Amino acid sequence: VAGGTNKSGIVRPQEIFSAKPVEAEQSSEMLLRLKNPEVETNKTYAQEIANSIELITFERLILQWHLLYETYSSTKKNVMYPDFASDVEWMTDFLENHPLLQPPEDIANWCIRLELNKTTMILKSISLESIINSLRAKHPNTYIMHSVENTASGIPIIIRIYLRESAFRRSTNTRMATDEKIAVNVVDKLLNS
Amino acid sequence: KKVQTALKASLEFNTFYAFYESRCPKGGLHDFQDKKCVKCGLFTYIIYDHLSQPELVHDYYNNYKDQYDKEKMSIRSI
Amino acid sequence: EEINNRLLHGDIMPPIGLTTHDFYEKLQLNALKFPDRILKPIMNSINP
Amino acid sequence: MKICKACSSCMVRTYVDGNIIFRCSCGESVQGDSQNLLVSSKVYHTGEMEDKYKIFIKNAPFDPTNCQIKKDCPNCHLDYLTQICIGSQKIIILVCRCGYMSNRG
Ligand SMILES: [Zn+2]
Ligand SMILES: [Zn+2]
Ligand SMILES: [Zn+2]
Repeated sequence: VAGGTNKSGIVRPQEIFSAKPVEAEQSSEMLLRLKNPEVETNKTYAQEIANSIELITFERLILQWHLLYETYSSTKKNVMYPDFASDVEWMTDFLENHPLLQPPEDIANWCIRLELNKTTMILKSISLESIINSLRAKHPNTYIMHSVENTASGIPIIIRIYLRESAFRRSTNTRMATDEKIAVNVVDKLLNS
Repeated sequence: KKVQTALKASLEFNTFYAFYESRCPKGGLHDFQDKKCVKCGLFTYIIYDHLSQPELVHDYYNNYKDQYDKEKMSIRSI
Repeated sequence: EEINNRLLHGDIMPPIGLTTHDFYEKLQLNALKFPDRILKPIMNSINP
Repeated sequence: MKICKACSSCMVRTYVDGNIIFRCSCGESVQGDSQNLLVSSKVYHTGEMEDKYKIFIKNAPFDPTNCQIKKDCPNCHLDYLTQICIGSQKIIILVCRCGYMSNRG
């Protein structure tokens, strides 16, 4: 009866007889057969492929997120949120560790601060490097900074995503959206990646 | 006494190899070619067998043990 | 009981896609089923 | 939020030329310096955070309906502890009436 596998008193017959769309199916399933007949003989090969195809959206790896009205310049000391002013310590390390990922010249006054759930990163076996590539491959209109992947408990992993000015140049002719509205729309896109 | 000691050892090995069945210590999931992972030294015929070739079970486990220990402690907190 | 002991020491690591609560419940349901041996005392008490 | 000095009302926040400006219904306008740079935030897994159960974990040793366990308390050397299992990951915490609490908290 649990969500996603609801096969309780008549639901599935109602999904068939009423011709309910896929969006209204509470017990939809699907069977996939491996392309290589040799691979389907081995359980471990089928086990890792099964875990390969499992929707892990970027939202479920997040414990909490903060939307900040900040711009980042390497030299100029811009204003920063007092509760997150300690983030600058690992920002300097990121700048000296990536001589090719320099901050752009069109960074907007909008910052998204992310605190990754390290427990979910362990159970789902998701590395920090994999998350960075996935977000940078899907969102070219953002600049992303991250802390160091730490193996010591008590120190979190921080993802910082800076919105570029082109994020609003996408569609700002529709003036019925203040810059706060687009930024909230962007973070919804980032979390659902 | 022998039964409980052997059960402790076997259960510890089973838990370790069930955690690192698809999970790879080097991050992500296992990349298996030639029956062996490329990121680590895991073999296919060791995940579900710890008796036929004990030495190869006592090496892989000896490689990522404390690692495994830190992750186990981290999950059981907060 | 020994599944609970594994829980106390934090020795229950769920697989990918399962929470510890859901994996613990799965282990308990499997461990609390009568074996096929249950009819051995039943059939010894009856004359077919 | 920003509370107006004059009338103690909830001021409306807008954004002008790279700055956060609060304007009130009484005409008073101020600009936040550092503590108002928080547009929005959300916290996930609110049903199993440590701040959720602080009161409950504190009261657990005195609640007679909690499950006990035969283990020695390392502080007062009492031979029983109170065992609680919180969260979706089934985190086990042992607590005692003397203030001892496993996980070092
Ligand atoms: Zn591997
Ligand atoms: Zn006012
Ligand atoms: Zn005590």
